[PDB]
Amino acid sequence: MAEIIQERIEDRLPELEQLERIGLFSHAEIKAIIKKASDLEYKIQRRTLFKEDFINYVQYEINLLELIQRRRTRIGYSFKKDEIENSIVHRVQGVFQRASAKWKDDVQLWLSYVAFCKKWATKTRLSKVFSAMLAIHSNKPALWIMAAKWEMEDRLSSESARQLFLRALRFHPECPKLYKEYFRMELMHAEKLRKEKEEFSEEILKGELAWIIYKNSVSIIKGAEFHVSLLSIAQLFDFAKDLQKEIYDDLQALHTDDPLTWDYVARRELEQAKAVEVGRKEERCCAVYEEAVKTLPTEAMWKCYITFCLERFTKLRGKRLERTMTVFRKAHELKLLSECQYKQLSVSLLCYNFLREALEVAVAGTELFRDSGTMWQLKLQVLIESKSPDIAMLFEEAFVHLKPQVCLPLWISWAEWSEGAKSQEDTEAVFKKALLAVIGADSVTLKNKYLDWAYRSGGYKKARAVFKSLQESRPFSVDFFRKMIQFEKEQESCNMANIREYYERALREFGSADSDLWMDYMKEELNHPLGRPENCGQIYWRAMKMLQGESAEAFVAKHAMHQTGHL
Amino acid sequence: VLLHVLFEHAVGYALLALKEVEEISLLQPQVEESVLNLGKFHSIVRLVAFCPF
Amino acid sequence: VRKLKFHEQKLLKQVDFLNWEVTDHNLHELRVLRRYRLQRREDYTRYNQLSRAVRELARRL
Amino acid sequence: QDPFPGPAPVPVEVVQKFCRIDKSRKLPHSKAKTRSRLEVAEAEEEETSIKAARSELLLAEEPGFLEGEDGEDTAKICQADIVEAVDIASAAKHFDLNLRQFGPYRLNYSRTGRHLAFGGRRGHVAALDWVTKKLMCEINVMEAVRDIRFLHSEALLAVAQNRWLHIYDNQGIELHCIRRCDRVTRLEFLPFHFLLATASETGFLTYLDVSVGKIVAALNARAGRLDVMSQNPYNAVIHLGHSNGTVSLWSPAMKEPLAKILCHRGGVRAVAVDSTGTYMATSGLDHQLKIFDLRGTYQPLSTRTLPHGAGHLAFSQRGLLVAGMGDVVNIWAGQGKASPPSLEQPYLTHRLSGPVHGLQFCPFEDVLGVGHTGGITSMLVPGAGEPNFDGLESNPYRSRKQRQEWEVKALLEKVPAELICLDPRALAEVDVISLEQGKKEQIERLSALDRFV
Amino acid sequence: MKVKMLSRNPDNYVRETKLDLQRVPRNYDPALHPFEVPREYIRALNATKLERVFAKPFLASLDGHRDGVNCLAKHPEKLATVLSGACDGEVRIWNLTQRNCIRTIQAHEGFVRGICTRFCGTSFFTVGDDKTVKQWKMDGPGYGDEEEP
RNA sequence: UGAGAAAAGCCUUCUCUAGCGAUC
Repeated sequence: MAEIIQERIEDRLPELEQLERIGLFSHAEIKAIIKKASDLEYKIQRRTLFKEDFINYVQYEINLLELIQRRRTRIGYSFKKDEIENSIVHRVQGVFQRASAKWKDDVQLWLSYVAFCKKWATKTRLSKVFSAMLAIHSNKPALWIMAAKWEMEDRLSSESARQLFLRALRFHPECPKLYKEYFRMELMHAEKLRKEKEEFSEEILKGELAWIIYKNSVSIIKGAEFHVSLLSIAQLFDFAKDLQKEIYDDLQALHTDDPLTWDYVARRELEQAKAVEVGRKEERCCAVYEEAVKTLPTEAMWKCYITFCLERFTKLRGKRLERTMTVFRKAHELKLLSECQYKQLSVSLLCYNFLREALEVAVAGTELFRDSGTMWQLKLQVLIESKSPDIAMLFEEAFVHLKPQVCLPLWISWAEWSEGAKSQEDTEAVFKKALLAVIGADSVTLKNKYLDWAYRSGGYKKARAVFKSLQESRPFSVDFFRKMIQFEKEQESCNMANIREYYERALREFGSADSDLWMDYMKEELNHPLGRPENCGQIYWRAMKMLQGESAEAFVAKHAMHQTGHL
Repeated sequence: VLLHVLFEHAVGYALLALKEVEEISLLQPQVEESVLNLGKFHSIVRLVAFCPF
Repeated sequence: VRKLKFHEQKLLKQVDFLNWEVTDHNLHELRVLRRYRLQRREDYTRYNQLSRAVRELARRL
Repeated sequence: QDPFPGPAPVPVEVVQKFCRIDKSRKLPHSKAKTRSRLEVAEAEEEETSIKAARSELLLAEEPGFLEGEDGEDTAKICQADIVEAVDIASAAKHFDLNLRQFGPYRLNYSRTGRHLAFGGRRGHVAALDWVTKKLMCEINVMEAVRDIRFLHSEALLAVAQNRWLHIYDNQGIELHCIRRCDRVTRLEFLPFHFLLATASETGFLTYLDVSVGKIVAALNARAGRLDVMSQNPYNAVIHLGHSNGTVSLWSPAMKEPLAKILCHRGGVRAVAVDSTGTYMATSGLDHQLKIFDLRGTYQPLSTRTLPHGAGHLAFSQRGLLVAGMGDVVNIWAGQGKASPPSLEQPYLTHRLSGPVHGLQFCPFEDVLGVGHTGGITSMLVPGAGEPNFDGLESNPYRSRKQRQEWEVKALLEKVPAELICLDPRALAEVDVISLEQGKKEQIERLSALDRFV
Repeated sequence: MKVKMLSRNPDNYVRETKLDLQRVPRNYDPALHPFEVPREYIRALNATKLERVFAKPFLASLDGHRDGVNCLAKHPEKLATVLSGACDGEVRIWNLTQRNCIRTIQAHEGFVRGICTRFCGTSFFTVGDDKTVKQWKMDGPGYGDEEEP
């Protein structure tokens, strides 16, 4: 017990008494500080320990330090820093060391310790903290990056940061992030020396020392993206353009047969008269692409060139699009273009009111991939915009081509068109065929649109006949019964017995899980003029038992929310 | 008696440091609690390095 | 009160609140009280002193 | 240039409180070997006192106070007025148990102020926690009861019945019936020695060691009936009042009293001394209340003539004195800072239902317990109790594991009987005469015809 | 009137949780702690009595020599290794932690009169009645080969 | 054996292990 606590409070006494001598803090404030300090001390000396207690202790000491710092400036007293400030700092350092010893696995506590050491502690303590961190957490390159970063930007020691980087590579030989940051670090070292000469060895000032990293890193990491990445940092440094020139030249020669390298050369070339000036640049970039095509005929290279043309189109429009068709036809003939990019060009054409090229893409797509229903939907949207009288032909071709029975958007789309420009009997014929084809969960959306059509094409009587036929096809949704109830409300009759008859069927299917349906049932008995609100006692009693788990809690809160006016 | 011990484990290698120990009477009933009890072991031995596989 | 440790027992030997044989002889006196139900402790003492008086006369004769 | 150069100073007076070195002596030392040791001794004493002076800030509570306004006299302020102006916590501590069927009651608070035990004249025995209103035990011994006391913790209590002395647990089960201690009228317990001192009607003072269970001493006061007794907590000696007017100082080692002090022109009926051991308060048949200086002078510092007689007396831990006269209690208060209580004008008054038969202050609370024929009452006395208590010595708020660990520490420490003397620090002095006896052994090893006459 | 009575906050004096430990305020007032001289004397006397209870100096005994021991030499670098020399002429190396004999060599004929260990600790020097000074190797001989100076 | 024997509910006193704590 309080033996150690009493030791710590008597250790804390002298700086408090000195603070009283300053006049900074009144005697009652000293008493309150002692009380809260004892309360916090009792927390971290128990046999059962928690991290929250250490964090609270550290936060209290930091707040006290800030309060003292603010008050000293107002008073103007700057003496006796060592007696108070340093004493508190050593106590907080002891707390942090104990906490870090207890929980080695928590990096976040380590970073909090590092931040506190940066703000209030001597640099040698921060060096020891970083050493302790890197002793046990050597497997995280980010910690090495932060440790090296502190040496350069704060301590201004380039040589010490080099060893921290070089050791980091031996632990993690394959991490590209370590190589890029090390590459950047040496180029930073060059800038410091160039400004050093201006204020008052030639090979390092040229950036040779960073060039060694470039060759070795490329050897270990044989990747196209990594080599391009090293160039990006190189362009950021204005000095030694030859270094940027050397790496860029190696990009074409060393890295070939890969699409990314050819793409980068193209975009570099990209970088009313000014619009014409833009025009010739686009052609020069395109010419690079075909040169890549003959050298490398792989499929991956094509899409980077269609996507290049697509971006220029969406961003004069006539000249850009004239490029698009020619490269589209050329890619189509060699059949290398894949299904996804056919859609992307097609949708872009539709938005720009261009309805003759979009048909060509749609027709070209179907012959390549007859089975794909998504592009079949894409073709249909083209003819609807075109208003061509070939809609009837399209559906017959698609379903014959589509051997799998499950084509749900096609079935819906046929229902939509048939309502617009076909007799009502055929629309019912389409719906009946659809319900036979789809038997599983996908029939849920089919049945809902069938009932909505019945009320529009027919009246309330027509919806009743449709509802009676489909009331037994068990895959349902609550929208089926909400629609039927809504139609009953709009009718002038509003037979209240039929209102209950629909809700009982809905509650039979989804009563175990749907809290909202039970709530809607209760409000019908209240708000409807024909209702019997004396049934509300039974519905609440019935609602409790069928509802299971979390839904039981939600119904109670919603009703208690309903008793108040908030609804 | 300050010395370093290398402990090899399936998860990785560990390096530990020894501060102090009663060497002569270590294999005795009272002193054997020095290594058996977790709290007393933490007093005399620390983990200075760990490199997992 | 608590079970004394080995080192405590040596220094606190012969310390027992509950059993004081030498001064009041309670343990031996209890067995007489329970075996023959005696309502008051005075009743046993008057018997005890009187028995002693008979014993003294027999020894003197 | 810093306006105040030196470190934080400490008050001289608080430092002098934590000093145990006699600076008064002017002992001569002409040898450097003696000089080095003596300077270290002052250095050790000086350093330890200074740390305690700084530790005064740790103390958190403050003593109570009670002052009238616009010339009001505190004597006429009644308990009903106080209860209304004090918080609900302290208001709950004032209660009046009315048990008139049984005889006048004698009450004893435990050393830890949490528990209270009382005994009735007709034979009612009960012990209870009084902070919470819970009853630990209630038994009715068939015989009459003359006194009751607690023995160290609340577990054991000793009842002075009609014939002999009995020992009971806190739950009412009888343990010991000591027949050596017979017809005892007054009981009092010595805490740090584990000695229980008993005064009997036949004129004998008996000491019992409750730790081992053996009677260490049985002394004949040789003054007739003994009815007046009290102990000095600082001194650990026993005071005995007699009808002659003398108070005798007793110790278990000596077969004769340490001193006899003539205090009254008639018989003495009460004696009480303060915790520090500085003053004694006595009252007698001449209706005089006296305050005696026990630091070597033994002169009556204060004197007052009273209309009625002070049957009982007590001191709190802050120096207040209460006298029980008839059915009325009166409390005298003084600044107490090295000064006796001022008997000029009383501090509080209260009228009981019946004549007073027992007075005692709670150790660490501002309440006074009065036992009388009507029952037991608890007064409210602002400024009587010590605000801050030591956790390792007496915790009102202690768990069972704290208590049973504490008891063994006191048992490992128990003071022998013979060391009791008038000076508690007498063990520090060198026995001067044995030095002389030793030096004796040391020495041991190391005209013309007139000639014819 | 102005009134105040001492009213402790229970949350200051009572622990908050079953996990927490009991809080103990301390007062160093001499009036609360009397008898400072007699109380401390008993603790001192009890301390000497306890020391007499636990006085157990003997630890272990090593056997194996066949003639009286005459020389002893401790090893500078390791606490647990000592060397001994008997009257018959043999020198034995002892492991203090394991309480056994590691090696036994017949260094001399007759008595051995002195043994010393080189400061580095890889060798020791022995002297016997055969008028010879012999240097040996501290490291044990490998496998089963007989030892040579 | 002889506070006779047998069963249910409330307080009091204490005993064991097992984690936990000592890394500043």
